Amino acid sequence: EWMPVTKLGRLVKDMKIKSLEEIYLFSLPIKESEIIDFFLGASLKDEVLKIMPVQKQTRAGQRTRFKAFVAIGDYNGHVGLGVKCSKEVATAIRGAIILAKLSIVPVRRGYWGNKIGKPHTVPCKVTGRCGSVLVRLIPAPRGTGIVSAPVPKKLLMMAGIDDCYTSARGCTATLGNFAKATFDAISKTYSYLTPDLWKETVFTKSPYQEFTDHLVKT
Amino acid sequence: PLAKDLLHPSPEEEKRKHKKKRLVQSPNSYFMDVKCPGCYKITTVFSHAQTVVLCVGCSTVLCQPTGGKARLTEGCSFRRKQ
Amino acid sequence: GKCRGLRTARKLRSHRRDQKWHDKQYKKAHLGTALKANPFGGASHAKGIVLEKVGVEAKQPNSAIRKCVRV
Amino acid sequence: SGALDVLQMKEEDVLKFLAAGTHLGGTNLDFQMEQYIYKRKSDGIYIINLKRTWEKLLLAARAIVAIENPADVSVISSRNTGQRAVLKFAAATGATPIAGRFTPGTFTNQIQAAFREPRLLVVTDPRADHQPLTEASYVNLPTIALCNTDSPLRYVDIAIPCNNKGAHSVGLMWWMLAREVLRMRGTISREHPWEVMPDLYFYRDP
Amino acid sequence: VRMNVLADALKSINNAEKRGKRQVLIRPCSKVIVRFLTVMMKHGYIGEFEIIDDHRAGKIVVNLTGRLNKCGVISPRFDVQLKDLEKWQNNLLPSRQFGFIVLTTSAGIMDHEEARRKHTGGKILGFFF
Amino acid sequence: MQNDAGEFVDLYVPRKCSASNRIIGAKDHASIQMNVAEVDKVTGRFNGQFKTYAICGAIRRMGESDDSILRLAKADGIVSKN
Amino acid sequence: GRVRTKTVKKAARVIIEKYYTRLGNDFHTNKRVCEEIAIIPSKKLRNKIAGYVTHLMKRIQRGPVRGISIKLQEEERERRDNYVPEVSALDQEIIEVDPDTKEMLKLLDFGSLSNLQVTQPTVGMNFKTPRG
Amino acid sequence: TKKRRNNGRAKKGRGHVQPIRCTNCARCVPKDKAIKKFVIRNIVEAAAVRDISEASVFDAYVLPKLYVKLHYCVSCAIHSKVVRNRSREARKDRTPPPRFR
RNA sequence: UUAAAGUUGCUGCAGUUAAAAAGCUCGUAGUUGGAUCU
RNA sequence: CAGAUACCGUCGUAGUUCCGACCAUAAACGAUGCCGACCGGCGAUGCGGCGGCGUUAUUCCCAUGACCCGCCGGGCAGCUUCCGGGAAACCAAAGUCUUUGGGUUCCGGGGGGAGUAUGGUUGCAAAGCUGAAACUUAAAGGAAUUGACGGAAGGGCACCACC
Ligand SMILES: [Zn+2]
Repeated sequence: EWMPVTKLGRLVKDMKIKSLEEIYLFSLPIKESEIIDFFLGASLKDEVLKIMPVQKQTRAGQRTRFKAFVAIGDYNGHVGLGVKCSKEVATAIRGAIILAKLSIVPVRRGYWGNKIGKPHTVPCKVTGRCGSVLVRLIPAPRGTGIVSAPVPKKLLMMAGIDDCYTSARGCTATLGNFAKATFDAISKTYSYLTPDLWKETVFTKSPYQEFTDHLVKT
Repeated sequence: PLAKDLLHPSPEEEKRKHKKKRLVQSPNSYFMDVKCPGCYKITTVFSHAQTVVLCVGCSTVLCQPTGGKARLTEGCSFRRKQ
Repeated sequence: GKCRGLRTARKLRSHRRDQKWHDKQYKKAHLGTALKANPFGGASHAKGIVLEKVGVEAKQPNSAIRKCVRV
Repeated sequence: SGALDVLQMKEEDVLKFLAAGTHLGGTNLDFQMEQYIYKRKSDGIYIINLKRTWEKLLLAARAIVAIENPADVSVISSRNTGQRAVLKFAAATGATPIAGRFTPGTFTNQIQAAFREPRLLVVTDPRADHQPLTEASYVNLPTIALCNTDSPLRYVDIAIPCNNKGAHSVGLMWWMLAREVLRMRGTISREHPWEVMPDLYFYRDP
Repeated sequence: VRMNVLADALKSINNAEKRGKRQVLIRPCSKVIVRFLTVMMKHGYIGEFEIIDDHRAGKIVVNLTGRLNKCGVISPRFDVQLKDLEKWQNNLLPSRQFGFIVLTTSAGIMDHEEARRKHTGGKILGFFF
Repeated sequence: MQNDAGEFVDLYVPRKCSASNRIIGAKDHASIQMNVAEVDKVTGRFNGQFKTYAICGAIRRMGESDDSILRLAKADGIVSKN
Repeated sequence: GRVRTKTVKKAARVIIEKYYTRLGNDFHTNKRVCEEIAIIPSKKLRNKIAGYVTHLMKRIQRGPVRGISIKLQEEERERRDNYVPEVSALDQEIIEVDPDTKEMLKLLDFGSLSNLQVTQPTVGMNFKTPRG
Repeated sequence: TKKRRNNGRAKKGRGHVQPIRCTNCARCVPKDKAIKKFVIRNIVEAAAVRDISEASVFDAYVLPKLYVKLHYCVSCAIHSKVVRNRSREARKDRTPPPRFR
């Protein structure tokens, strides 16, 4: 049974925060995976991307652990990407699913040409890098699909992007760096100032300040 | 840093800078007005002057040149022009 | 850096066609010295007459006898 | 003190500042802190401006007062010149002190025993206790720091230009911050002076 | 030596939006800089600027908003027919929704959206978004 | 952000920094939202209402967070002029 | 050699911290109370806890110790910390300012302060350490 | 890859530095690459400092000293244990050792 | 043979250590050239 | 020394030195083309200029020197830093780069064959410049990690080590 150990967990468990977007708006870190299970939960879906054996030399042979790269997310929503390394592959997969739940970001989705209906693509051209792998996303017309390699395609489909042109330079064969670069490119959708986000920000209370009187009862 | 005022520098901030690196180039020199004590004349001399400036009447020296600023001789007083 | 003027196309077009020659895929198909060295002469197949059956040995980490034919 | 004559510096407080020596900075200057300086005299010692100092206390006291829960401010000193001054500031105000050694992971490691989550950090010497400063930048903590002239302003948010080397000048600054937090709150106000002497906040050398 | 005064006066104001400043100095100013800066200002990217007149060649102090992502120059000023503007604004701009290409037509230094209305080609000067 | 129908297509609208107009990201944990109380005008006690400032983490890592909160308080009229 | 492991020292520290009134200096009456307080598997550990306690009780008379915390010292430090003098050390009738400090006070319109006694400034500009 | 930043040398902004020998090996190492050492010791070893003073026909006779400057090479300094290998982070600390006792 | 090949690169590559900056300087052609005129 | 046609020691021609010709190459290195703009701090240093307490000498005064405290300009460098880059080591340039365009020269295209063969040219020669292909290979290689090894150091231990 969940017993929350942070102020944010005590607020989420007691129904005091009504969405994940409040926790995103006030930029707060998430330290418990059951917050993501509380909000998204039954709509989240994960895929293990790679199980990678790594080997430390000792004087008695080689010591072997297994890293697992787990992508996760809600189609139309959010995406995570976690890497855990352990002595057992099931333990690595479970720790990687926890780590992929905790690194869940929101993706901003825009339109290619005319603004009719719901968003479908990236808002602008965003890039993302991880150690000599660049990934660039380009906005695409309604219905072209993700035009990309198979490994960023899982992350872009889990994000809820329906169509996108892509390009990758670098040693994309190292799958962890290629996963960790398209995740970086779809993180920069919500930190790019387009001219509709030029309105002056109207501030509201932090969750820690709004519920400072319920948080002393516990 | 990160919010200075470049339109309006302070008057000590203007005088610190190089004469070409100010907001508008101002020269660092002037024209003095040297009075030789042994005579009664008035001879306008540049401050950073080169080779020597002799009086027309007494035909003696006023300022021998130096590296930057021409040094006056002894007894020669000066009142700066405006 | 690269030249970047607006009247620099002769420097650009002729730097490339000298730099194209250091491409071994380019050179082996444009120099002509490796198509007079090819036994076919740029055909997909060819015919011949078997001289003898020499069988030649496999390379290092794996052992067998590859049976060949001297044509 | 936004041109309010109720909050202006009185004649007695400057006598306290000059008797403790808060106006005397170090022998160096950070480039962030040149705004708070008056001039450098002979023998190198920079003279800290005091109309600038009194406005940074009253900015910081507004920051502390604007927190509802009085025990969400976390008040920290690692040098022993501010370890009595912090337990007595947190006694009269209501804050939570960490005097002594700040073990790392106090704000990040949620499994730990000494885990707490403040809403505002007050430290005493950003050269010395940098480890609560860099650990604040993982958990979104605004930060007051009682800052000297040669003490760098990375991750601090409103750094009071005081002299944090002398033992009297630290205790007086904590006394002024406690006084202004209590006065700007609902407690005993600006007419009669505070009966808690500032010598309570000083450091006792054996 | 200083070939291209508009190049050094845009990477002066590019490098200071990175560093977070609120004002740039850009010496020297030509009048192609003041026309380019007025196009960025009219689309809300820059804000008000002041032309300091020494007798040599002016300097400009530009007040910056925090709204400019990138400011760029194209070198050389290639000629752009109006039937070839789509390739240019697909190679240089981040989306179909924002960002402008500045080109110098015979009707004046303008955007690409203005140059489409007045039906004019020109030479590409640069871009901003 | 809006379609032709005027409806809002956004998960949320992020807050920008009060100093530099940079978007404060979702996982930018070095960022600040700081409340500064307003005092009563004649007695100097806590009014109830406050001013809010947000500082992005890159400015705060630069060390320019002290002189940003200060000159944002000087424009809101909390710090007295000079 | 004779070093006490973490078991002896941890047990001795808790049994000092909880039962300081019964412990004294005699190892023998320390052993007779350490076998009535605690449940130790027997003697060769019981006499090692009671010996570090007998070495640790002599260490408390000479001052505090950096581990345990006992409430005969931590009331005396409390009454030592709530100590105010009669007239404060900031009530000086003649306080010394520089020439330039008085100029800052005149900027702050505190030139009418009467207690300030401006000192003669230092004649030499000699403050840097002799490098080399 | 570059192990030192000054290339194990003190040449910063000239072309050629003159070559001098080594004292032990006699190896032509350049002047800002030789390990240098200045010794100030007494000319008679300190065991015989009493017996030089009893046989002194002069009163309070001062003791002259040896002043030689030693330019060891790089190879034979580490052999002679006058200079050593340090850590990757102690390599950047060019302060002299605490000789003052 | 074309794409994949941003492994010929105008768009659009590289040149400290992976292949690579001429020992240094002068210099004609080429290439490129500061403000300023309703 | 098993063997030394080497290390080590003793002699010792050309050379090492001076001048007239040639040679034009080096780990000729910062292994980093030149010109230009913008971009963090700090303390020193060399040269020149400007301002300033107060100490020495030219007997006291001026001027100069020697210091002391700053400021400006250009230099060889250094420390530092979440400026940003980079595969990293690291670099305030190796930054301002998929948000890619300031001007311009040289030059690289997997490893070998090979800087070889041939041809031309320069030179008294030695050699220098210019410079292939046939064939042959699935890797050669860069940074960094963890062991292992060292006739590398510092320390520590053992009568299955010594004394
Ligand atoms: Zn040697």
